[PDB]
Amino acid sequence: QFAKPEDAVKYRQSAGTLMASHFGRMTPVVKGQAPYDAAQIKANVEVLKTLSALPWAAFGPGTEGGDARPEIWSDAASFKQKQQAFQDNIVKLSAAADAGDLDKLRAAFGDVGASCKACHDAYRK
Amino acid sequence: QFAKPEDAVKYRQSAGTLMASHFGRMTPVVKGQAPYDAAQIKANVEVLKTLSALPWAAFGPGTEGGDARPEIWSDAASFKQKQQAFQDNIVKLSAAADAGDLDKLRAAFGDVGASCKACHDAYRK
Ligand code: HEC
Ligand code: HEC
Repeated sequence: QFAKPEDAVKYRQSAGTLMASHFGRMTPVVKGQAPYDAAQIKANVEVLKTLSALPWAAFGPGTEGGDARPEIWSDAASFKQKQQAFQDNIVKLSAAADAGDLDKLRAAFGDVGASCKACHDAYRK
Repeated sequence: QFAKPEDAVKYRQSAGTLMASHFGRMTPVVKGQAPYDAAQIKANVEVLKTLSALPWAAFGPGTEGGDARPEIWSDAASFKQKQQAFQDNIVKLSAAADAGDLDKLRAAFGDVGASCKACHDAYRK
């Protein structure tokens, strides 16, 4: 859906921006510094679920650029393993939120966050 | 969820970027220049549905900036009318996609597009 590689870069960076907001806004809840309203967090994680699937299709043919490392395209299976496992971790976060289980949310949140970081450490300049 | 007004601006502009991609990538389908696969478009409009609800909460207290016109905050009800009617138009687009009805999709797409433009013309610098 991108007329130029620059358009893919703009897309995936905006997806990243929105994920960071929907993920990071829960830090105070996970830490107990903000109250836990199970319904609020269930809805937010649903947003995060939708966004979490979006970046990967914007690293398609010829879309090199931004702060993507070139290792993304030449090691297609290792990068894929990492996005698929990130979204696994997102399913687990969905399950905790949908259950209204804060303990479970805290653990699942940390796993998601570790997955984000692991991919950036390998694949983001 | 924004530590500074700049963070709200970054959020709403990235929401706008992703909406433009999920909306605009259907132009060739609506025009018949790309094939119509009802399942593909149903899924895409579901993404667009989720994104379409996101910008409005990022025009909150003290979040003035970017290319938002100041008229957004002082006329809170007229701006609200416009986002609520845009999302009405999104419901109609969802209905057409969910029905797998291309004629209906074409009409609903044009209505959405008109709603985008109407709000930008009034409220975007
Ligand atoms: C690989 C499987 C990734 C996972 C998992 C996550 N991110 Fe990511 N991110 C990735 C890359 C390769 C890039 C660079 C894209 C480019 O072309 O520049 C990014 C970028 C971001 C950004 C910065 C966007 C910007 O302002 O330019 C953010 C804020 C970001 N990523 C956030 C983020 C979060 C919160 C994630 C887990 C919930 C996450 N990413 C996962 C690769 C990958
Ligand atoms: C008011 C009810 C709006 C509707 C409906 C839509 N948009 Fe919007 N848009 C609006 C404002 C006030 C702004 C400026 C925000 C800022 O602080 O700068 C925007 C911005 C955009 C952008 C540009 C983002 C950027 O690169 O800075 C885009 C691409 C955009 N809007 C797209 C878009 C589309 C495709 C819409 C309908 C599907 C749509 N907007 C609706 C206000 C409103």
